[PDB]
Amino acid sequence: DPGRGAPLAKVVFRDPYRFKKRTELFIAAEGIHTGQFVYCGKKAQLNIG
Amino acid sequence: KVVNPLFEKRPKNFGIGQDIQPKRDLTRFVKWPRYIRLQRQRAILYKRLKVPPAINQFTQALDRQTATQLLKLAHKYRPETKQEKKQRLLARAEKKAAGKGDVPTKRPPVLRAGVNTVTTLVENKKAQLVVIAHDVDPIELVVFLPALCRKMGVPYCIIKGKARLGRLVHRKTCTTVAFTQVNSEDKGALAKLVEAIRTNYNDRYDEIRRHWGGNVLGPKSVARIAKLEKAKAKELATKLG
Amino acid sequence: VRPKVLMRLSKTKKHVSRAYGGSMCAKCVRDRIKRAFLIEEQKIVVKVLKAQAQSQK
Amino acid sequence: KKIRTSPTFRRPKTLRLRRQPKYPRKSAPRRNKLDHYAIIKFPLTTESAMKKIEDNNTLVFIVDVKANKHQIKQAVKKLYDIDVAKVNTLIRPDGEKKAYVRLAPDYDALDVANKIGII
RNA sequence: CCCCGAGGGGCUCUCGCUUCUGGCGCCAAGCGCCCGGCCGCGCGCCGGCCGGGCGCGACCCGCUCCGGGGACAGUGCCAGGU
RNA sequence: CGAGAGAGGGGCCCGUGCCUUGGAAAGCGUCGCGGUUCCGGCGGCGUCCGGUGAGCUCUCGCUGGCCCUUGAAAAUCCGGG
RNA sequence: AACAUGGGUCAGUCGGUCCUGAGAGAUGGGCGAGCGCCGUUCCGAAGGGACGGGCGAUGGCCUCCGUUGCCCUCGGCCGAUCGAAAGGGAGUCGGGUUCAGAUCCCCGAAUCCGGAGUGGCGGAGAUGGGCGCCGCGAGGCGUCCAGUGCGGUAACGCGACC
Repeated sequence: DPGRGAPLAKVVFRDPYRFKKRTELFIAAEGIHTGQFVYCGKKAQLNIG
Repeated sequence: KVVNPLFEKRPKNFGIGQDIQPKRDLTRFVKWPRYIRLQRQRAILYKRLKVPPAINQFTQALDRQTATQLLKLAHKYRPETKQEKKQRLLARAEKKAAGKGDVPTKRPPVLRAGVNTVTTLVENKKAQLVVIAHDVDPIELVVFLPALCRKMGVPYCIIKGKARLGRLVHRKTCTTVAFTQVNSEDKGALAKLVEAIRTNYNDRYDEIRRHWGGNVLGPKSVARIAKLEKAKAKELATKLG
Repeated sequence: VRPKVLMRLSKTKKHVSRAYGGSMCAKCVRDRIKRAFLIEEQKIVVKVLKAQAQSQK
Repeated sequence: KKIRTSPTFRRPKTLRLRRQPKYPRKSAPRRNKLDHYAIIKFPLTTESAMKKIEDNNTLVFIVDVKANKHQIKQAVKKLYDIDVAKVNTLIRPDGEKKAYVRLAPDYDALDVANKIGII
């Protein structure tokens, strides 16, 4: 991300109301990589990022 | 719906991430337009605060069937509408040459619609029954009226809808109507409904004017307080006291 | 070619003869199309196996 | 019924009408301010024009600055009853649209010219 | 767990049970109720021929979109200090 | 470079270079004759064979180095499911 | 290069127009005595579109195709508009010609897009497989059934391939 040393992670999510994908940009937590599956929500148990 | 060796259910399982949820009728969440939001908010406000006594009197309206007898009574008494006015007057002009009818001649008792006229004849005590539409745009139009009827003992009732009183003439709405006198043959039928009305709206002016309204807390907070009331009722006598 | 040229180029010239291809790169044309199977079929079968496991406590 | 599928309230699509004017807003047709004779003002005669006539079988007219190539073509063809192969124009630094009109191959420019009047 | 007779009642949490894989997921399946046109009958909601609706599948009820503060931020006018 | 080295047998991408279609009739350089003037006038013979290169200029491609800089957007057109 | 009188600038293919950048700037809303200013998705009922089904109204030849209104059914308004002769932006080259104009005029040889919804022509779709009978044969008679491409193990090819 120009003018910031904390590189962004661009993530593809399936949109659970239609047939499409939403692509967000989080602040990449240290140690995550391409090809990881990131779990987001209330019941996603402890993992990095 | 017959036995075909190939027909197959393909059952769906919703749930988060299993298969995308299906479109369903939403009416609780939609971003309504501004005016609709306004109507909702006002209607809710009128419960969520306390209306004054002179406003809360406007919510103990009549029983539907009683109002139906009132209206069926009126529909034999409605004033002359258009295309009736003209024909009666023209026939009366022609009766002038026959000396049997003009514009000046007896009209049987009819309705009195406008607020000014109704209040005039109430304060002259020439009214035997008064009806009042309950939903009037500025409530100050007829906030005072029930008190006037209480002062002069004139029977009065609070009906639903200004539209019905409008239909009682050719016009679209009429704030009040009033019977001053009626045909004797219908006087008794009047008087029975008159007694039914005055039993509930006049003799208890004390409780009516003492009444308060609204102040009804929304269901969300109702349940939210019900939690703690259930908790305290359940676990009371917690100490050996 | 320039992407605006495609309005006249022959159909056949603009894509491989394979299915699910012509929108890949050589490494995709081969390994993405293999991967789309070596993942897919294994996963569906393992879903069947774990469904039988859910039925068999 | 089908009362909802989306949370976004969207304006209804009412029924719209068409003008049924009581009085026509103006009075009457405004005739063409250019029939054919205003598109074709006058021919041109210079050495660098009769060279075109006797070599390239082409006519050289001068037209009102607002006159399309299509309009010039049709108006000259209707005037002289002469079919036109093609037309190219330009705006001389004066302000007239000089119009070179390549006649069709079937007509003799030296014949139609002295028909029209030019030398 | 309190109960059992092999049926199950009463009591608490529960849940949409989506995690090994840089895949796959839409524009409904099924069932239930309805009837429209054709032939074999002219008794046709009889069979066989053609073509569609609703309901369930996707529960009901409701006063604010859901959360966060809150009678304080704040704005308006005066008042002292800087 | 065991996630397949070398080794053979292939597929594609670019393709301005060369052949031919354009095409010698055109262009050019020479000898000449008329129109002798205006001629896109008409006749001849030619436009042949090799080399060179850390040269220069374009252009095409492979591979690197740099950053606490990472390097425009849409109109448009297209592939697959 | 002055003075006076005459003459000269030819484009689907060369650029502008087309789009967006840093910005600029409208109505919803707001502020403002006020000309106006603030603001660009923020306080907005922001889609005038359509494959298609049904009904009507039609035009031919309402054969069966074309047109319109009506009824559904589907859509993110996910923000008017302008802003680049150096950015992105399909398509023209050689010879010849003038007192001045050439990728424009002339000669020759190509191109891109849009048209033909009356398919203008040919080619592909795709033209058979199994059957019993008159036949050396050939095909034949009637049956039925399949036909929204082919080839190579692969990269991908062949002229198109709903």
